[PDB]
Amino acid sequence: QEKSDTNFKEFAKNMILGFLPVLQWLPKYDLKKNILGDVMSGLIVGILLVPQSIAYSLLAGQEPVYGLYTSFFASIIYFLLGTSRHISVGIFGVLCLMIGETVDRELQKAGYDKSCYAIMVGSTVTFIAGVYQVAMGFFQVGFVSVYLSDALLSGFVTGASFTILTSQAKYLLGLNLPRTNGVGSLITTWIHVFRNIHKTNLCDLITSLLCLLVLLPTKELNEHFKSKLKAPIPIELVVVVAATLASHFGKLHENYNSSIAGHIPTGFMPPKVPEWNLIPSVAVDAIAISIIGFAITVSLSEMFAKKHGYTVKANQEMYAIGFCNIIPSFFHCFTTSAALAKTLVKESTGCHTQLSGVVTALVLLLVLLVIAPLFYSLQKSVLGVITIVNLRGALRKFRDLPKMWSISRMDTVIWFVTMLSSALLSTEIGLLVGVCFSIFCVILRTQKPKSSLLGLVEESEVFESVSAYKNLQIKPGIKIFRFVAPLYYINKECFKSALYKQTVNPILIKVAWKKALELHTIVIDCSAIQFLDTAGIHTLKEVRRDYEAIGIQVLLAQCNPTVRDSLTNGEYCKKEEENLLFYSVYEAMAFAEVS
Amino acid sequence: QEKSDTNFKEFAKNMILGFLPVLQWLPKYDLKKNILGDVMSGLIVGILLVPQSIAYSLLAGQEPVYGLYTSFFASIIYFLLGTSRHISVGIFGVLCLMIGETVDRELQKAGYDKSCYAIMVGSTVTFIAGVYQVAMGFFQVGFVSVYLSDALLSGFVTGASFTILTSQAKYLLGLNLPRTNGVGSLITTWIHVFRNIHKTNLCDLITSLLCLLVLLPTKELNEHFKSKLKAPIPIELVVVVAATLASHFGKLHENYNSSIAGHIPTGFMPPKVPEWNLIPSVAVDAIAISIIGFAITVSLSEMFAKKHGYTVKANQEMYAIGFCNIIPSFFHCFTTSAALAKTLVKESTGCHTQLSGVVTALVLLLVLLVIAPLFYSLQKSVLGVITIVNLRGALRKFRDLPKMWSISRMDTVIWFVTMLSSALLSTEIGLLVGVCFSIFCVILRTQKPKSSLLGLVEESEVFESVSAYKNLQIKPGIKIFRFVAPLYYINKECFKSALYKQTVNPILIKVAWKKALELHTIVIDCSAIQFLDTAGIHTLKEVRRDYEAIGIQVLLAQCNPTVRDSLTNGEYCKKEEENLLFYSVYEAMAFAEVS
Repeated sequence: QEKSDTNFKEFAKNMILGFLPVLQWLPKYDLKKNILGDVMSGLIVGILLVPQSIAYSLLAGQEPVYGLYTSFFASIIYFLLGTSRHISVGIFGVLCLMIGETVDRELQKAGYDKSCYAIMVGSTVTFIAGVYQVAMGFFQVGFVSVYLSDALLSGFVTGASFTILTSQAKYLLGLNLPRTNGVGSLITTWIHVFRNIHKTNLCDLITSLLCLLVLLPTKELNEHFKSKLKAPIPIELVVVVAATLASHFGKLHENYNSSIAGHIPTGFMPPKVPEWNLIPSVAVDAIAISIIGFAITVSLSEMFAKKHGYTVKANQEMYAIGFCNIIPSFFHCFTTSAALAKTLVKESTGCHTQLSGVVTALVLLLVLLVIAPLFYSLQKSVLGVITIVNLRGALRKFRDLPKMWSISRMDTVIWFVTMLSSALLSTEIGLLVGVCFSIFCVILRTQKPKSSLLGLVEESEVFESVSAYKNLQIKPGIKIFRFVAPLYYINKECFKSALYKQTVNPILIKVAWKKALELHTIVIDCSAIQFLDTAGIHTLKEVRRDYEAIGIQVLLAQCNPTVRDSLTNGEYCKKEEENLLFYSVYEAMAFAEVS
Repeated sequence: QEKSDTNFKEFAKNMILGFLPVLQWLPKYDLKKNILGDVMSGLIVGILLVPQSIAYSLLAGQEPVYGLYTSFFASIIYFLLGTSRHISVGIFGVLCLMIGETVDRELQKAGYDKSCYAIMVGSTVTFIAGVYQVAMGFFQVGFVSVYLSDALLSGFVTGASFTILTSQAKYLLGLNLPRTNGVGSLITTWIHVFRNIHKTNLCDLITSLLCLLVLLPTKELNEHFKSKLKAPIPIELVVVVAATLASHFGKLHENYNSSIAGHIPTGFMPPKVPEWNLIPSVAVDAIAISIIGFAITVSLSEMFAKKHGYTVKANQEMYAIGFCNIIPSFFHCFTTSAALAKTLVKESTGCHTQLSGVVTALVLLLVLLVIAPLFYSLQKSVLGVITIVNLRGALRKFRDLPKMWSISRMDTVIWFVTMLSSALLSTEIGLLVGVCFSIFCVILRTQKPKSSLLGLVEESEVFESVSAYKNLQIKPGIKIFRFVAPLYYINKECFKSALYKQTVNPILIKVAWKKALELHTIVIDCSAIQFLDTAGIHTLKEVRRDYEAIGIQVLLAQCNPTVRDSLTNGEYCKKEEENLLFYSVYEAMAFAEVS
C-alpha cells in the first residue's frame, strides 16, 4: 500500500617551509612578550632536566655521560625540525628500559671493553630505529599508530613502571646481582634479592631512607600547593647537591663500601660510525621501540596542539623523531621520544614558543663542559630514589580506572590485562598481548549481540525495542525482529537461534506437522546490520526458505545501500521480479496488514 | 515540538539415551525398506574404501597394514556412539599429511626399528588428540569451531591438496629423496626432484602413465554420467587388481627395479599401550589436528542432518570423534575424521540408516584376514596415481571462487591468501595465517566506513542517503549526517575527518574568526552506531564542545538503548537536565525547524 519508491543513482618553497620549520617563526618573534616566559621556562626545565638524564642513562647500563649527549642532541635537533610548540623531546624511561634489556642481552651473549661495547649496540639500534622511522615517514603510511588505543598505553606504562621499580632495587641496597633478564624478569629478580638479602649495607640503606624521607613529602606538597609557590620548587637538585657534598667532605667510600659513579670524562669525543655488522641481529627491537616512540610523540603533540590554537601535521612530526635517532646516532647516543612530566612543567610556566628547547640544550652545555670534576663520589643510591620517587603518575593511575569500571566495563579488562602482562612477562610481549587482545575484544563484542521484538510507539512512526521499554502496542502476529550486529560468520548461529527462540521454530513445527496458527508475517528490521559476508546471505536465504514452508512470509525492512547491493548482486537471493524489500519498517507493517 | 516520550523499563536414562545411541533405533528397524539399500550402500563404499585406506596409510610413512586397523576401528566405533546418519568417519587425507609430517619430524630427530617407531608417535599423538577432544567435550565449550569460516576451510583443503600432489612425486618416478620437511617444503621438494631428475626408471613411468590414462577419463565420465549407470562404477579396484596381476605373473621386480611393499602380516596383533614419555614433546600437534577434525566433522554432520529431516546434537557428536581417537589409539592406529567423497557416494545410493558403517567395517574383516598373501608385488606407483587422480574436487574449486569474486570481493582474498600460505609454508602455519587474517579483515572492514548526508523522501518520514539516491529534498542548512560503523578507537579519526569534510570545519573557522553563515543545526543520525568505547564518548563530546563555539548546535538522533545507557552513565556527556537526544530523526528535524 502506497509503496514509496525512490530512484537509484547512476555512476618547491612550500616543501622547504614544511621540512625546516625554523624559517617560519624566527623572522617575526614579536619580542614584547615572547622572550621572558620562554627563557625562564627553559632554565626551569633545564634545572629539572640535569638530574633526570644521569639517572636514566645509569638505568640503561652505561655511564652517566652518554645520556647528556642524548638529551643535548635531542633538544638541539628538534628546534630545526619540529613543528609542534610544547613537547620537549627528552628521555622516556620505558625506552631506557628497552634499551637496557637489549644491550644487556647482547652484551651477555656476544661479549662473554664493557663501557665501550655498551655504546655500540645502543647507537646501532637507535640508528636503525631512526631508519625505520624515516622509512615509515617516506612511505607516508602512519596507519599503524591508530591500532594502539589509549586504554592500552596507559596500562603498558604502568607495567613498565613496575619493572623500573623492581630493577632499581639493587641500587637501593647496594648488592651484586647477576643479569636475571628474560621472561620472568620481575619474579626472578625479586627472589634473587630475597634469597641474597643478608648482605645489604648500612650505608646504602641509611642514605636511601633519609633521602626518600626528604623527597616524598616535599613532592607530595609540591603536587597541589602551586598557588603561593608559582614555579615548581626544585628539591631534586637540592637533595642531589646536598648528597654529593656529604659523600666528599665526609669520606663515604673508604669508611664504608657504597657504590660510586665512574669518573666522568671531559666530553665531546670525536664521532664514530655505528657497527654495521650488528644490524641483522638487532632489527627486531627497532620495531619494538620505534612504534611506541612514534605513537606517544604524535599523541602528545596533538593533545597540546589544539589546546593553544594552532595546527600541526603528521608527515613532518614523523621526520623530526626520525632524524632525532639518526644524527645523534653517530655521536654515542640512544633513542629519544616525547616528554610527559617535562612538557607539563614546561607549559605550566611561560613557554610562548619553541626556543625554550634551545635553552634546554644550552644549560646542558655548561653541565657537559665544566662540571666534569664534580659529580664524583655521589652514591648510586641517590639516583635510585630519584628515579623511584619520580613515578607518581604511573602509580596514581591505580586510583582512577579500577573506579572507572562504570564507563566502559571492557576497557578496564584490557587495561588490567595489559598491565599484568607487561609487569610479569616483558615489555615487548606485554605490548603485543595488549594489542592482540584489544583487537580480539571487538569481535568478542560482535559475538553474542542483542535482539528484541519492536512494537509501535503510540501515534507516530517510530519503533523502539520492547525488551527495554514500557507499554507499546504490538499487533497480534506481525512480530518484528531487530538484530544489532554485522551478521557475517561468527554470529550466524546466534542470529538463527535468537530468531527461532523469539518467534516460532520452523523445523520443529515442520516435523510435528509431518508426523500428523498465528504469526503470519515476520518483519526482520535489518537497519543495524552494516555489512554481510557470504554466510550472511546464505543464512538470510535459509530463513526465508524455511519460513516459507510452514506458511508465513519474511520481508526485510530498511537495509543500507551496500546490503541492498550485496543481496541482489549476491547469489540471487531475493530479487528478480518481486517486491520483498522495503524502505521503512512502518511501510512493511502497512503492507503486511493488507495481507 | 510534540516530543514523543516513552518510558524506560525497570529491572538418568535420558543420559544413556544420549551417550549410547545404538539403543534408540535398533529395537524398531522397520525392515520393509531399511535393509537392502543400506546393505548395498555398505558393500559399495566398502569396495571403494579398500583401495583408499592402503594409499592413505602409505602416505603417512607407515606400512599399508595399520590403516586397515584405523578404518576398521573407526567404522565400528561410530556405530556405538554417533548420533548422525550419513557421515561415515573414515580417513581424511589432510590428517594423513599432518601425521606424516609429525612422525617424520620425530623419527628424524630422536631416532637417528623404523616400522615400529613409526607407530608409537602416531598412536601417542592420536591418543592425546582424543584426550583433548574429550576434554573439550566435557567442558561443553565448542566455541572454538565457530572462528573457522567456510571460505577458510575451502582454501586450506586446496593448499594441503597441492602439498599432497607434490609429496606424491617420488612414487610417480621411483626415486630416493631425503626428508625435505619444514617451512619451504613444496619448493625444496620440487627443486630436489628437478636437480635429481636424471635417475628415473622406465618401469615407474610407463605403468604410471598407463594407469593414469585408464583412470582419469573413466573418472571424468563417471562424474556426470550417473543416469544410465546408477551405481558409481568401481574402476579403482579394477585397475588395482589389473596392476597386481601383471607385476606377479610378469616378474616386475627382478627384471626391473620398481618399488614393492611386501611383508603385510595377517593382522590383529596383541594391543600395546602408547608411549607416555613422548607426550610433552608432541602436544602442539594434537591442537593442530583435533580442531580441524572436530570442525570438519560437525559441519559435515549438520549439513546432512537437516537435509533428511532429523536432529543432531553437539555435546555427543564431539564425544564420538573423541573416543574414535582413544580406543583405537591402544590398537596401533592414527587419527580419523569425517568423509567428503565417501559420504556423498554413500548417501547417493541406498543409505537408510547407520548400519551401513558396520558393513563398512565388516567387508574390511575379510580384507584383514584372508587377503594377506595377496597384495604383494604391487607397485608403489599405482597407489601414487590412485591418491593423485582422487583430487578432483579440491582442484575443481579453482573454477568457481575466482569467478565468484562478485558476491563477496573480500572472501576471495581470504581464500586465496589461505591457499597460498598453506601450499607454500605448511599446514599448521597456513591455518593460523588464515584464521588470524580472517579475524583481522573484519576490523579492516570497520575502518574506513561509509558516510553521507541524508535528506527527506518526499511526503513520508523516511531518510535515505543522498550519495547513492536521486532527487530528495534537503533543507538549506539542517544538514544531517549518518555513520555506519561502531566508532570505538580505530575510526575516531575517520569520523572526525568525515564530519569536518561534509559539513563545515570548526577549528579553521574559529581561527579565521579570531584573526578578525548558514547551517545552524547538525543532526547526527547515530542509528547504525551499535556500541561505543571510551574514546567514542570522548569524540562525541568533542564534536559538541567544538561546534557549540561557532554558534551551531548538535543533537543525536536515534541511538540504541545501550548507546543511550553509555552516554548518560558515561562520563557525564550530554544529559543532566537537557533534552539533546531524540527518538526519531524526523522529530529532530521538526524540533530544529522551530529554532
